[PDB]
Amino acid sequence: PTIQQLVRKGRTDKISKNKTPALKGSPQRRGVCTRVYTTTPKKPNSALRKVARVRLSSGIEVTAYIPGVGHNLQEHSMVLVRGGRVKDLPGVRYKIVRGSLDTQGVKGRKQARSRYGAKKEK
Amino acid sequence: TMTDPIADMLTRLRNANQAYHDQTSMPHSKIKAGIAGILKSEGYIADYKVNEPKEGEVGKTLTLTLKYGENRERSIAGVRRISKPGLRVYAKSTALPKVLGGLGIAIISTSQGLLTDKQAHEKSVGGEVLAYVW
RNA sequence: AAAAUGUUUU
RNA sequence: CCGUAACUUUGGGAUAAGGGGGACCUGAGCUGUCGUGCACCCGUGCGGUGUGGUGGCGGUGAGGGGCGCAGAGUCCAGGGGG
RNA sequence: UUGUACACACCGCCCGUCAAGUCAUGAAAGUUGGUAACACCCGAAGCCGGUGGCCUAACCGUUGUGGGGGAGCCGUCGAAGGUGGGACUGGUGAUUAGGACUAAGUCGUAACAAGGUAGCCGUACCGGAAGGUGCGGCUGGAUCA
RNA sequence: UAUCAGCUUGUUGGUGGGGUAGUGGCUUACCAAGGCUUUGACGGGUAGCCGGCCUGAGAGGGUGACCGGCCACAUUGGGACUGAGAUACGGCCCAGACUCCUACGGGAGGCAGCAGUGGGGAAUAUUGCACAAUGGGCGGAAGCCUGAUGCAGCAACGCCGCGUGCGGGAUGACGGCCUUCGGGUUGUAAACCGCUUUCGCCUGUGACGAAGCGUGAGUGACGGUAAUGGGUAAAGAAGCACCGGCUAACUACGUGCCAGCAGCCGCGGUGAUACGUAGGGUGCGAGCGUUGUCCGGAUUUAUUGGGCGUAAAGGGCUCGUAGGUGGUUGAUCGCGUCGGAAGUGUAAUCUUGGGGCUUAACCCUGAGCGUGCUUUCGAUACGGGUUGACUUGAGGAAGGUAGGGGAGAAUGGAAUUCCUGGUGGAGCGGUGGAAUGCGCAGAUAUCAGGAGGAACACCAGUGGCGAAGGCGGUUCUCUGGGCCUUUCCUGACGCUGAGGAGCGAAAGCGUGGGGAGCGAACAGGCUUAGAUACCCUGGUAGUCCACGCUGUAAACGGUGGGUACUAGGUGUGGGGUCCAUUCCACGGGUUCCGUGCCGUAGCUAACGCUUUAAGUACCCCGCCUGGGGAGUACGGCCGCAAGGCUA
Ligand SMILES: [Mg+2]
Ligand SMILES: [Mg+2]
Ligand SMILES: [Mg+2]
Ligand SMILES: [Mg+2]
Ligand SMILES: [Mg+2]
Ligand SMILES: [Mg+2]
Ligand SMILES: [Mg+2]
Ligand SMILES: [Mg+2]
Ligand SMILES: [Mg+2]
Ligand SMILES: [Mg+2]
Ligand SMILES: [Mg+2]
Ligand SMILES: [Mg+2]
Ligand SMILES: [Mg+2]
Ligand SMILES: [Mg+2]
Ligand SMILES: [Mg+2]
Ligand SMILES: [Mg+2]
Ligand SMILES: [Mg+2]
Ligand SMILES: [Mg+2]
Ligand SMILES: [Mg+2]
Ligand SMILES: [Mg+2]
Ligand SMILES: [Mg+2]
Ligand SMILES: [Mg+2]
Ligand SMILES: [Mg+2]
Ligand SMILES: [Mg+2]
Ligand SMILES: [Mg+2]
Ligand SMILES: [Mg+2]
Ligand SMILES: [Mg+2]
Ligand SMILES: [Mg+2]
Ligand SMILES: [Mg+2]
Ligand SMILES: [Mg+2]
Ligand SMILES: [Mg+2]
Ligand SMILES: [Mg+2]
Ligand SMILES: [Mg+2]
Ligand SMILES: [Mg+2]
Ligand SMILES: [Mg+2]
Ligand SMILES: [Mg+2]
Ligand SMILES: [Mg+2]
Ligand SMILES: [Mg+2]
Ligand SMILES: [Mg+2]
Ligand SMILES: [Mg+2]
Ligand SMILES: [Mg+2]
Ligand SMILES: [Mg+2]
Ligand SMILES: [Mg+2]
Ligand SMILES: [Mg+2]
Ligand SMILES: [Mg+2]
Ligand SMILES: [Mg+2]
Ligand SMILES: [Mg+2]
Ligand SMILES: [Mg+2]
Ligand SMILES: [Mg+2]
Ligand SMILES: [Mg+2]
Ligand SMILES: [Mg+2]
Ligand SMILES: [Mg+2]
Ligand SMILES: [Mg+2]
Ligand SMILES: [Mg+2]
Ligand SMILES: [Mg+2]
Ligand SMILES: [Mg+2]
Ligand SMILES: [Mg+2]
Ligand SMILES: [Mg+2]
Ligand SMILES: [Mg+2]
Ligand SMILES: [Mg+2]
Ligand SMILES: [Mg+2]
Ligand SMILES: [Mg+2]
Repeated sequence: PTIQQLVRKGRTDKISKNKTPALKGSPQRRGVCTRVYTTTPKKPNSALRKVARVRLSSGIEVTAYIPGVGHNLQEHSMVLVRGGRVKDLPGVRYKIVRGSLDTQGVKGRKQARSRYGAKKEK
Repeated sequence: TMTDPIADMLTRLRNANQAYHDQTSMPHSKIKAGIAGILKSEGYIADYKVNEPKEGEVGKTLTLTLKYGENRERSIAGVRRISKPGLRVYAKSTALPKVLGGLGIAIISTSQGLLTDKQAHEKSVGGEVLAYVW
């Protein structure tokens, strides 16, 4: 565009889409497990991915993935929910922080323990 | 209609130099004559001449004769217009532009007449950055 | 001269 | 006197709805009209005309004030909206 | 050699209804809130403007008081509240609409080759659905030169 | 933010008065009708602003913690009082909401001061010490007050520094792990030998901050603190992430599209370097990862620094308003622009030179920076203002001139259909093949006469005209634009153009007319698994006319307008002018304006474009920012409706 066109109407940037609206500017949010279940992934994958409908303290209810082999949380279990997308799962944009509040660390972890909330074993 | 006769001079020179023409001609103006003079003094054209009208009998004609070196080699690597009519560019005595790392010359119209950057910097005078001929 | 279709391997 | 919706065929809907003031005493100026009278055009002897008159009558009144439970004080005289 | 949206290579690719599920969203008799004001009614404190018959040590007195002040009272303004009609906006809503994704469901084969009626654009009507047809246009078609 | 277009009536101005520290519609009376706004008023949304902070090559983008400056507020709303000074935090008055006391009559209160509690939250500390230092209030002073401040506690929250050992040690030991059963690897690692003592722990010494303060005596909260001597033992002191690619670092075992992993590409379906564990390794290290957020990479809003023929992107076309922009030249102004000077840009930060903490972080100090602004003095090349010329851009005059440019009216012929009559008789028609259909009530065919509507063969394309959409019988009437020309005239009057307005194929809509042919819908016949189609026979709106409406097209050259420049070659349309023979014209040239094809330089991702640019440049406008959702919803405008526009 001409300089006069830029003067009359300047450049405008893009919108910069948000990824995790339910957190509302917080690194993680507390919630209650309104439902605990399993979901079949999208193709080409195939499994029984463990997820939970959680009512976060922001008043929004979202689906959160439960990582790691092992699971204890059930109905009305208080959880901490952080960001994180599961690619082969449409509509899952949050994960549950293992080792925090009611959810507990994965039992037999010995590598990458901190990411699954497993205390070091003597 | 014609908007920037200086840009017309620059593009005429660029096109003629690219097409390997020995001479180019244009309607004459004082600032065009000054730019041609400093181009000749800096060695980018062989010579220049202002001709009294005898074909159109209307106005003076400025004619630039260019120089090509051994094996038909361009003496002008390019010319660019800086202070456009749409947006004019003025440079201070400290912020004078450098062309081709200093190899080329920026033509600056200062309050003391047309002066190449090197000159201006020596006189510590700025002005309107007309061209970047290199 | 008209004359349709071709699931999910691993 | 202020103000008034959905909708609309742009006319409406509408007095939509919903408000304020009103009478009495006093009253500054403003006006309708006539007026003896001033000068004047006078075609006068015209059954006239334009300036112009302190005043009379009437209309209207800002403001100020009085009294009562109540000032459209009686009779008369839409309820409204979806 | 030409065309192609095919390259799993025409036993290709691919379109839309219908049926099922999931998610987000629109409409909707209504219903439930919120915000910002408006026009009136009433109007505390208070300042200001009046008034003050009541109360008043300094001042002045013709030494019976007066001056000045104060309580009180009235008026304007005035927060809040009341009443009414609008404006904007959030949630929700029987019912309903299309969108996205998922069976490897059903119905045809519309497009891609001249896709077997060349395709597409605007518009119009028609039809379970793709689509069909008319009118004008385009080549992002071609036959025959 | 325009999916907010009108806002304001003490409102804008005037005069007199009042008021105030003070100007002022600040207030009041009177007079006038202003004031603001598409260069965005009014309304909605969000927000304390800045020095700075983060990021970035820079330009920018994000941000407003500590610290420092200004502002605003102190339970919510309002009000004044006192005072030099008041949003009066720890004041007063009233009202509202709250909490508390009450003998029920009435009273009391406001941590967004410091610490602290409840609550909310992913999340943020002690109900500490001292006025010794600096600052403040009052007092003549000693002094008193100071949750300012100086300090300490708490938290890896950040930054910085240090330690967890150092040298030697092959016999390359065991043990794990791997293996080709040879061995390899962990690994100089260990064992073993000799050393050192920072930090921690134990113990001793022990400050500065005070050139203060106090008449003196005396006087340090921090504080037995920092620093430092001695002692102990190599000890009390290493984890976290990762190892398919980007990306530094690989194998075995287990599992078998399961369990699971993932930032993207993807991995897992029996040989998984991608899951889980182990050995080994790599990056970091009192941290390491994950999540959130910001900038970068992203030239992915491109001023620096992008684009629009086919990738997303040229408005359907023109006219034209604001605006942007401006051929040659004289004079002048000195606003832009440029150069000095003065003032200012506090400090801190930041860059940098010195200095101090054992170094560093940090701290002090000098300078720079503070990218500007104001004042003032100069310069006049350019931009602009004022003013005067010039004619080449532009327009006009006169003459020449091409054409389906447009509107109106009359009118010509062929053909179709229908009608009437003659003739004649069995089919006609139609298709891939048929049938529906028509026809002995005489069709088809054939001839004559007539009626009517619509479109104009040949000319006619490789062409002309128009802003585009578009425009073809002939004639007349009315009318627009273009092209050329040497003289002539005006003298930059130019270009573009948001919003706005007009024009805008066909279909469609309204009223009336017309209706031959054609022909959506429709009916029937065929084809077919079906055939709401293709094909056939019928056939209504429509196609036509008048006047409106709609305003969209693959409205395409998918290429906005203007201008200048940059090889040619070769067709063709229009106007001149020149030449020879003519004294026509055939011909050649040449010039100006169109319209094609080929093609160089150049450009492009390629295809291709290439003087009619998609090349080289300047001016202005429109537009693009991944694909869908979607040119859809909501709102608004336009329309009779269909719908269109904005989005
Ligand atoms: Mg009414
Ligand atoms: Mg009424
Ligand atoms: Mg009265
Ligand atoms: Mg009454
Ligand atoms: Mg009556
Ligand atoms: Mg493919
Ligand atoms: Mg809704
Ligand atoms: Mg009142
Ligand atoms: Mg008073
Ligand atoms: Mg008195
Ligand atoms: Mg009162
Ligand atoms: Mg109120
Ligand atoms: Mg519902
Ligand atoms: Mg098909
Ligand atoms: Mg087809
Ligand atoms: Mg049909
Ligand atoms: Mg005054
Ligand atoms: Mg705020
Ligand atoms: Mg800011
Ligand atoms: Mg501060
Ligand atoms: Mg005072
Ligand atoms: Mg106070
Ligand atoms: Mg204070
Ligand atoms: Mg307090
Ligand atoms: Mg506190
Ligand atoms: Mg909590
Ligand atoms: Mg002191
Ligand atoms: Mg003292
Ligand atoms: Mg005290
Ligand atoms: Mg590698
Ligand atoms: Mg395996
Ligand atoms: Mg950028
Ligand atoms: Mg980014
Ligand atoms: Mg781009
Ligand atoms: Mg362009
Ligand atoms: Mg495109
Ligand atoms: Mg166009
Ligand atoms: Mg348009
Ligand atoms: Mg203009
Ligand atoms: Mg100029
Ligand atoms: Mg000059
Ligand atoms: Mg400094
Ligand atoms: Mg040092
Ligand atoms: Mg500074
Ligand atoms: Mg000028
Ligand atoms: Mg003429
Ligand atoms: Mg007509
Ligand atoms: Mg023909
Ligand atoms: Mg042609
Ligand atoms: Mg002249
Ligand atoms: Mg328009
Ligand atoms: Mg039509
Ligand atoms: Mg019609
Ligand atoms: Mg009709
Ligand atoms: Mg038919
Ligand atoms: Mg067209
Ligand atoms: Mg287009
Ligand atoms: Mg344009
Ligand atoms: Mg152009
Ligand atoms: Mg040409
Ligand atoms: Mg291009
Ligand atoms: Mg629409």
